[PDB]
Amino acid sequence: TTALVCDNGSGLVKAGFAGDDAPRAVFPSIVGRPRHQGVMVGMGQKDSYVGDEAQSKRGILTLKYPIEHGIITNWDDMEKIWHHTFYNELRVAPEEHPTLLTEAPLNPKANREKMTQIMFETFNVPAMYVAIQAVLSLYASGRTTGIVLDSGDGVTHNVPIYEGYALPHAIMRLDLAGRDLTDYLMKILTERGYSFVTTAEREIVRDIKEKLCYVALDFENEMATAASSSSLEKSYELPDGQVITIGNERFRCPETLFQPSFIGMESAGIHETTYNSIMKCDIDIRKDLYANNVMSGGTTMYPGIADRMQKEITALAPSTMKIKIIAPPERKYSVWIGGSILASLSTFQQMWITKQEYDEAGPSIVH
Amino acid sequence: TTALVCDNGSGLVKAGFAGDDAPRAVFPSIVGRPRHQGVMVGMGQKDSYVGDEAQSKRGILTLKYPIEHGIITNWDDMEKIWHHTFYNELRVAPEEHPTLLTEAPLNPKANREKMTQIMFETFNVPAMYVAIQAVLSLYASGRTTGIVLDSGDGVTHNVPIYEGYALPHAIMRLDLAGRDLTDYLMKILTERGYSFVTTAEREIVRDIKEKLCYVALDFENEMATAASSSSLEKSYELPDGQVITIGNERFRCPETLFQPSFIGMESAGIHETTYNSIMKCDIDIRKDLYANNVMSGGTTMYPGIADRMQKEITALAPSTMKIKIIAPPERKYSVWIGGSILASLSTFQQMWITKQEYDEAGPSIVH
Ligand SMILES: Nc1ncnc2c1ncn2[C@@H]1O[C@H](COP(=O)(O)OP(=O)(O)O)[C@@H](O)[C@H]1O
Ligand SMILES: Nc1ncnc2c1ncn2[C@@H]1O[C@H](COP(=O)(O)OP(=O)(O)O)[C@@H](O)[C@H]1O
Ligand SMILES: [Mg+2]
Ligand SMILES: [Mg+2]
Repeated sequence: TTALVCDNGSGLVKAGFAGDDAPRAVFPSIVGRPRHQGVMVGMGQKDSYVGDEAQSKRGILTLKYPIEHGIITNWDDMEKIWHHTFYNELRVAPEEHPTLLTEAPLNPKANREKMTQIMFETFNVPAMYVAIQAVLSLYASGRTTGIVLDSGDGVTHNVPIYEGYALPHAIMRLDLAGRDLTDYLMKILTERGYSFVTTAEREIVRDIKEKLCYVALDFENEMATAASSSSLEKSYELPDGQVITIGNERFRCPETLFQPSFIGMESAGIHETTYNSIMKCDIDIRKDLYANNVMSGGTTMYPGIADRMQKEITALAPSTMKIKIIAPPERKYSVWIGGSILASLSTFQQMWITKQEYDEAGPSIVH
Repeated sequence: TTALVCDNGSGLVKAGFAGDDAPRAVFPSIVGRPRHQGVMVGMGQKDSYVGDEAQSKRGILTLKYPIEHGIITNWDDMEKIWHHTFYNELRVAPEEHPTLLTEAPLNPKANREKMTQIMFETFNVPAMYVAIQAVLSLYASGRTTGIVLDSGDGVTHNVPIYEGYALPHAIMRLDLAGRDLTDYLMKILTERGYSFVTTAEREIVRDIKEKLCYVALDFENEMATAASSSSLEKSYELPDGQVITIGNERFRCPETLFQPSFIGMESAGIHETTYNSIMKCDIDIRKDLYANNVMSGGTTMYPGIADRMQKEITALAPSTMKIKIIAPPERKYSVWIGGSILASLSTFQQMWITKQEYDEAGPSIVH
């Protein structure tokens, strides 16, 4: 039989059967209602378009992201996410395969029960396991020690794990990135005349957040060469034909990740949450959290990541401490390659959630 | 029995049975009373002459177009238009056929109501639907996206539709074309000494507006070769036997369509109403409003369009944006071939206004 690794990604939900190297389906999670008068006869339309189709029919719909600060807004849209994914993307019956689901490292209750229960009664899954996204990135990297940085649009997390136990008193949740980085980029993109106010227009901002934005080596010195008239500015092209040229704001927006003063929020940067979680761990283990710092999520692919984070930590940490930050190719699919490695392993398969146990004990013993 | 497609044109009402060729009866809406005393007695002639006998017996009558600025002058003449077409052209019973009527995109309330209500109570049709004249040209052209140009004597319109929704905030109505081009032609025909002024006499001007006039490619450069002593004159023959030679004024009159300062009205050319409506639409859709510009109506049958319109848009439009214009053969009957395609389709017959529903709720829910 076949098993399915399905990641409830922040962006960028990822789905694909076990092995060999990639998700079969990746999509930007948006659901979109029709916001204008439909005058055509027929009409040949869907009641609501999900992604990909909601990313090829922008501006005639009203985009609704179904996950907001790590909570899924309603299961009415969520069941349609699931159904769409299984039937017209993966092309599989849920009863066919035991599944693998992902969750958040720090989340409220009740969100793992309600998921497990609704998916068991609605889609009639035969067995299930639900993993937090951070744990899976250890399997992908081949590590069993380290602080895990799982960063997606828009909840990041900072989890310390040591061979092979979790440190409860050192776990930090930042709501700092990344949809708020999108929202900030749109707010400092107003300075260059072309505005992108609406929900639909925000997706275009995300494409300029991917490609053109970059993290610097040091803020003060990038501000210095920005003052120079020699152009380091980059020209983006807009679907109507227009060319938008951004320069200084290009490195100002991502710098927010190490300087939350741009949002003005009271929370501290990835720099300091790394230090403050390490300096709340036991003395012996602090040695091996340094050099096993493991990054993940699509948002960590910027040029100055990890060597900004490195240079800043090496300055605050004691003299001659060995610090190297683990940055593998294609981090956006790291989590999925984790799940892929995990569910194939012998043998405590007999620690999963299964229909027979669910029949007697329901959605209890899930945390 | 079989549905009847009758389009309440701007000009130029068109009427014809369900498909597939062209309307059975077309006439330019004129009613005309006899303006001189009767002396032969009896006398075998009507109280007011309808077409086509009112276009042969010109000069003994006072011609009155009943559709003025898109408003119908009174239902006394309108009911007579209807009665004359159904009885004395088509030879059809209104009680027998579900009918299909058209109206304008932006026009005053309650002129679609009062029309629908009078046609149900006077002619006792069994079912009816009222379509805006522009939407039907999409079905005829075989597309479902684009800005629709329905241009007739005396009201043109600019409606943007995107697969298959309509933008309420982007609809532009010009009262500029075509009867004011007729009036301008009549004022510059005085320039060659022919004093043409009367209501009847205006019709002959309309025929010279069709055949002899031509749209240029660049005004200043068409004026340049006009400035050479060599002829630009074309010779028209007039019913009394006279030969009229127009040349210079020949390209001056149609140019009014892109140069409305010739009339002196504050409104801007089809060029600029296209651009200003497209750049009032949301960013993503703007790409496909370009290159799916769809022309229609008899007044667009000048050979110098669409490449005047093309060259003008290409001058204002951003670089690298493709511009193509959808312009079929026989554009005057585009709308009618639309109506034929529409009313023949299943299953939207149960979205028509039917006699039972009209009896139940009167002239409500028409829009
Ligand atoms: N090259 C890139 N540079 C910066 N951000 C990127 C890049 N590619 C993708 N992203 C970001 O990755 C985000 C998706 O995060 P995701 O990987 O889904 O997080 P997670 O798996 O933890 O939920 C997107 O919202 C997008 O902005
Ligand atoms: N070859 C032509 N060149 C220019 N004008 C034309 C030509 N053929 C017809 N027309 C014009 O078309 C007008 C009718 O427009 P029409 O298409 O009937 O308006 P509508 O679309 O709103 O019903 C007439 O008044 C006539 O002057
Ligand atoms: Mg994550
Ligand atoms: Mg028309």
